[PDB]
Amino acid sequence: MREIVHIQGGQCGNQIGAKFWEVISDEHGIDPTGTYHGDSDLQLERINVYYNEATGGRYVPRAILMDLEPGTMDSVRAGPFGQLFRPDNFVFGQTGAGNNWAKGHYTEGAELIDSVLDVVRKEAEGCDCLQGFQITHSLGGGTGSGMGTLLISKVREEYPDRIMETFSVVPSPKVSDTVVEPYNATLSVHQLVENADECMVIDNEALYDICFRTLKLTTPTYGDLNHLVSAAMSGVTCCLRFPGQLNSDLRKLAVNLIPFPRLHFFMIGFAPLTSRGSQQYRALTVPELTQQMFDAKNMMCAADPRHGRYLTASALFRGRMSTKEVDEQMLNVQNKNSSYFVEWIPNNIKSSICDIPPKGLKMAVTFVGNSTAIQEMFKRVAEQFTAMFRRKAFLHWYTGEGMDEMEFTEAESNMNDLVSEYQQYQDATA
Amino acid sequence: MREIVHIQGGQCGNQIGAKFWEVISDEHGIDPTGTYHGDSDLQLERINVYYNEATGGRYVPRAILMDLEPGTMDSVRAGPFGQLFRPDNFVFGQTGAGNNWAKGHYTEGAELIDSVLDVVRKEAEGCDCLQGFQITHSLGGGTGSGMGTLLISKVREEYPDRIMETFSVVPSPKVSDTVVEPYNATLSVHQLVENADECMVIDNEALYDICFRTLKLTTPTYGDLNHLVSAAMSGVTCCLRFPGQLNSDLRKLAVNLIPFPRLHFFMIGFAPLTSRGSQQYRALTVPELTQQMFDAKNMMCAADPRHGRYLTASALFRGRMSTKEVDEQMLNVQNKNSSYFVEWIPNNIKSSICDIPPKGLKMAVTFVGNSTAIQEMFKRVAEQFTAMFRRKAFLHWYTGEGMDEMEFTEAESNMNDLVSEYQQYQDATA
Amino acid sequence: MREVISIHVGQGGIQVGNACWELFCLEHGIQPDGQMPSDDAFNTFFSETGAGKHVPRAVFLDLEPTVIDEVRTGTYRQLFHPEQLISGKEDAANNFARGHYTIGKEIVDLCLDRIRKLADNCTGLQGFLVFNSVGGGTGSGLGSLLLERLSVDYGKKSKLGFTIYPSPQVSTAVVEPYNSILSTHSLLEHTDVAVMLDNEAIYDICRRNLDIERPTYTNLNRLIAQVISSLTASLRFDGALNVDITEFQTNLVPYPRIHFMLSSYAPIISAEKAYHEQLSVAEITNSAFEPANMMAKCDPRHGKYMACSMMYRGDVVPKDVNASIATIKTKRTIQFVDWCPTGFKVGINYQPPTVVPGGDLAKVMRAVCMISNSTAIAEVFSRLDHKFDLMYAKRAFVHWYVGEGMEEGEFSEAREDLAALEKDYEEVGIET
Amino acid sequence: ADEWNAGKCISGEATLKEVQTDKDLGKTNRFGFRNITKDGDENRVFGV
Amino acid sequence: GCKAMYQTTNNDYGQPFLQDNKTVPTYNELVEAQTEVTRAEKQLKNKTVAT
Ligand SMILES: Nc1nc2c(ncn2[C@@H]2O[C@H](COP(=O)(O)OP(=O)(O)OP(=O)(O)O)[C@@H](O)[C@H]2O)c(=O)[nH]1
Ligand SMILES: Nc1nc2c(ncn2[C@@H]2O[C@H](COP(=O)(O)OP(=O)(O)O)[C@@H](O)[C@H]2O)c(=O)[nH]1
Ligand SMILES: Nc1nc2c(ncn2[C@@H]2O[C@H](COP(=O)(O)OP(=O)(O)O)[C@@H](O)[C@H]2O)c(=O)[nH]1
Ligand SMILES: [Mg+2]
Repeated sequence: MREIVHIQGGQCGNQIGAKFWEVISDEHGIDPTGTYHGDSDLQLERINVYYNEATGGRYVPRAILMDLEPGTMDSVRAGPFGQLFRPDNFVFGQTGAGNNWAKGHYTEGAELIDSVLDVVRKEAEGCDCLQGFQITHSLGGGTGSGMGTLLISKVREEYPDRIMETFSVVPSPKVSDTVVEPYNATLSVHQLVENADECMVIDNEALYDICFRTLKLTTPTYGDLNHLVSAAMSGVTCCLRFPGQLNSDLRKLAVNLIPFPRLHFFMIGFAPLTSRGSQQYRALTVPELTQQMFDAKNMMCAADPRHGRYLTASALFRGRMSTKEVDEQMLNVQNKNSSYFVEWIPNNIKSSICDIPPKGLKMAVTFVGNSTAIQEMFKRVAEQFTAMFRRKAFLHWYTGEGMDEMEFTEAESNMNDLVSEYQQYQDATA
Repeated sequence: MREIVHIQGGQCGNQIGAKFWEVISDEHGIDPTGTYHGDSDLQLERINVYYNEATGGRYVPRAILMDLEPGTMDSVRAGPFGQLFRPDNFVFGQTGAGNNWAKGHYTEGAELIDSVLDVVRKEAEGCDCLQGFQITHSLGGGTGSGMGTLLISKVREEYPDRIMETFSVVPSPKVSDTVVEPYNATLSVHQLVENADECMVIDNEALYDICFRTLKLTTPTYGDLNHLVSAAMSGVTCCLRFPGQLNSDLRKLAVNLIPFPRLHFFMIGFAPLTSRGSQQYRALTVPELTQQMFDAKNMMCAADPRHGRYLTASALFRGRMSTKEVDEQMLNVQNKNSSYFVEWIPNNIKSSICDIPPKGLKMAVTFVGNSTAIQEMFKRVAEQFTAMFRRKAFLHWYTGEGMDEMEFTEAESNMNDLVSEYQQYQDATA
Repeated sequence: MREVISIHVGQGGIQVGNACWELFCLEHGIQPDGQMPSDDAFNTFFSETGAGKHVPRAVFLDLEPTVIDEVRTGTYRQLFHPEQLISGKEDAANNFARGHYTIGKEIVDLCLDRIRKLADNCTGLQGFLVFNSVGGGTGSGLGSLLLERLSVDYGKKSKLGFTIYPSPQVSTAVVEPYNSILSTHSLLEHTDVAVMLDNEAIYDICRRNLDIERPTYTNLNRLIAQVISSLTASLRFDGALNVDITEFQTNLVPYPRIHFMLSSYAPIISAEKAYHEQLSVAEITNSAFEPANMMAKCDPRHGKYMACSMMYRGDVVPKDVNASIATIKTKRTIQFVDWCPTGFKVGINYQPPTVVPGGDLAKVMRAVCMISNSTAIAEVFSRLDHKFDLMYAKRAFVHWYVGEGMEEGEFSEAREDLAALEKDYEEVGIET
Repeated sequence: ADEWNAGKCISGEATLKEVQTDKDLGKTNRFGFRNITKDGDENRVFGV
Repeated sequence: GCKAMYQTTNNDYGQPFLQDNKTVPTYNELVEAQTEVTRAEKQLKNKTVAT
């Protein structure tokens, strides 16, 4: 009933999707063998949203794994919860991308996209009434941003009314990992804005800061960073799988958060997060949930939310709490801090309540906010691109595969167009 | 009552027939020594279709083995299930045809066929009420290609109102094992189209592709290919040998599949087929069975359905299932692929339901399709034929045994006429 | 004293006949072996053997032995007469010419001899009930032949045909529009009453009321059997307003050429959602006129009504029917033809319907079955006419028919008869 | 210088739960529209 | 994994009656016994999970 199909691509996307199915299965009580072993009945009413039933009584997720190199998928199949995935859903190349956007979108991706698009269609027609797609990928690589944006563009043609979700791990200057990040990142934004309906940017810089300072663990790893993304992603669609006071699926979030069609880039956050040695001293109440919710350091992005004005924010409350107290906190924040909220839209905060909290927790909140402060991330990416593009450095590989510098100029202008248009609503007055 | 006799010629035909008899004996519960040890009443309910009862209570197949070389004959005699056949039915020459259609159709075939026609007449007059003939042969080998078609001509001359079936393996371009192959292929087709009521075409390359992609077998062999062909063959007479909701026989299939007298060349396929690794991840349902059925990669032929339009198609379903589901699936696929279906005949799909699934499976499907895309094989064969015939290469072997170039010209003209008239209805519109 | 003979031909007719005889045995308590453990209502369908068992008054006819051998090996072997199960060797195989010119000629002699051996035993014969699916070889081939022979051998005996016409958009065969029209020519002037029983309507009924998303043919056949029992229920059961078979064509047929009608049934509910509604007479009669509840895929709102013969079985009170019928006339969406002021022929019976053990239906105090004649039935003849013209324009599938002994020009008369029938419906429907 | 799958994988294993027919033919497994009556009244006529 | 965590709202609609009709406490004792009720409310969490 209103199912959603999940597609993960690239090295980073597979790692994000590897831990996502670990969290969901534990929430629904599914072992590595796919046999239900839960305790409460509520875990089975809407289990078909994410899982398909197979003959013999085991549940197989509707997940599609795609890459140009078999290195990462051979690692994910041998790990725990790696037997759930249908063996026919693995699609791979044999050449790799090498952080070359043209290779993953024009030369190599163009000849493999036909095979993966077929299995995408097969899962979609299997569902009774499709709700939409959710994609996990990274914008700093070839195979990630190459076929990732290609696949969304193709999917939009055959499903023009279904929704689309993307969780983009975009690069940050402080945590540098590739010398050609600005090139392929600004190219993907050009094509991503035209097709996707919901995009939620994530920076490794923010995840490293929240682990070291908030969670206060000495030696973090990619497993811990992937864990924080999994909890936030599952909290977005939690109300679609469990009963609650106010139901709000992904379509309802898009309507209330998107004032204009080109402004669909959000930044997310999850609460509560506490250290291992200080969880006894805190109190789990709505007032303390919301104060950490609005913390600038709790966001999953390098952008500082106090440098701009919020356009519209969404809060998904999990657990049992009084509805009056939830709204009273929301109204109180908007009044005491009138300088940080856009004024020509009255009551620009959305509240949703669901009855089922995450396993091992009493209360939780997932925060999604469309804020004008996100322009800073596009500003810094633009500076690095134009500085390096002026000397035409590292360019002949992008132009050596049938692509021309004309597309480069168009992409930077369009991303410049987005930044200027995105800012001018911050200065707008009634 | 309404029984059929089986006759096989050539090495490939003999292998196909041996594996078919093994499959039929396993399905009917007949041991290799000819004694009945079945477990269900329906196993013995209609055993008279394929077997004869002799003194002592043992069953012998009504199969007639013909050849010009005793090597494969002795091999199949010493192989497993080689004791079922009556020793008298073995008729063979002592010289061989040497892959020469002229040698197999004029020199030794004319002098040898008297005895095999005598035994065929004996079986046909011995059976209570003949239903038809089915013949397994290949169009590449000289002895099969010639003697089989001469025997088809004689049998049609002597029994006008019965049905004739031929399961023929036509030449493939990529997998070639003979150099004079197009010549005797065209010569066989010219005689076959005139007399054979039905013709079913198989490709070794198509079988290799199926077993390597769908089945994911590392080392396929002729045993596996013959097993696939035998299952697809037994699927046709399943409904004649077992009860069902909508029973259908060979004459029913012929009437519902053949619009025009010379358009009687079909392609077949079998479902379900899954690898051992993905065996437990699949769910057996009518929608997925029809999806695999209409998948072009499941066809036993290299011809691509997307290169033509279907005239008529048939789907024999085995197992207990609802009729409304099958009818709705057929209507849905016909409406979804309306551009791929000829438009001047409404509802060009025939469905039959049988209540006995194959041993080991809860459900199974056999597909017989008459589509305009089959002209490609004749096009390629005629191209090779004319390329070799423009230089008169290898022609002295055929001209030194009674034939002349006018017969070759007539055969080429007839093949071209078949191709043109078969393509006419593809673009014919109402 | 009153008897009817049942003729079953073709797989479609046989596979619904055995379901009907299952229902008839339950109504009279006759065990499947034929004996009765512990007044003569059964006499209309059964005949006493003299000591013990009761045998059905029906003859099974087919050219293929698959279905007949299923009955002979089934648990109903001991019920039917061993030599009343006539079977052939070669199938007709969707070919009308085979069943009417080649193979059906050698079997019709055997069936008429048995029917003669069955009519002399009966003394107050009422008529014939013949079951056949039109869109088939032996169903249309033999069915046409039996109708022709019976009409001259017996004459004035009323013949009722329960035919199953092909569905509008879904079908099993591909050439059935050909042999549907060919049999249409035969049955027009040789059967008194014909009933439309396509499969699409019955599929929708199971999906909405009984909520059966994947029904098999047996569910369809059980529902058909209930209608037949209701129609005959006034013959073998005492009632307040009894109706005889001869009192159908006098009250349902305006003109001799107009005798095609479609049926409806109500209530059709499961045994768990029956607790939540009272099944009053006022609402069961309203569900009968629901266009989605018609047994034929036709929308009655597209045409007028000529007459309606609707029967209640159970504990209905005569005053209740008049109150319900008066509301129908006051309704505007249901309009009758101008030259027929009263159009309701209503009968009341004291025999509530029975239910087979393990069946889908639930047992209730009231049920209504309808046979209605309306002008809206003109659509179905047009849609098959459209399909036939598409294929015949290029003579597809014709070489199979001309080669079996039938003239090529016979298709002209068959097509021209349907056009004549359409001209009658459009002519009668206009006002005066 | 080939496991048990040598064309036998067309019909292999298929434990007893797989082979049994579908999940429901000609019956509704929905709670509200099912056919079974409760224990209290194994047979009662469904009207007024 | 706690079983009490899965209890949800909209189950708060009518559900029996904890206190039966035949053992209604008098008004006098309800006033008198508020000392333990307040005492139980304050330290219930302190002796169960705080230890
Ligand atoms: N309602 C219903 N219709 C059936 C059933 N079985 C077959 N039919 C109808 O019969 C039509 C095809 O004819 P068949 O009954 O299969 O075969 P036949 O009537 O015996 O005629 P032949 O082809 O000569 O065997 C189909 O289009 C169905 O609509 C059934 O069990 N119930
Ligand atoms: N959160 C997270 N990020 C990762 C992981 N692996 C790689 N990344 C990020 O992905 C970026 C490099 O992406 P890349 O591997 O080139 O993407 P690809 O081209 O699709 O393979 C780096 O900046 C990393 O921060 C992971 O396991 N978890
Ligand atoms: N499927 C299948 N094809 C075979 C087999 N043996 C031979 N063939 C095919 O038959 C063709 C040669 O035919 P040939 O044996 O000369 O026919 P013959 O002269 O009548 O015996 C080759 O192209 C093979 O592909 C077999 O066991 N199975
Ligand atoms: Mg039949």
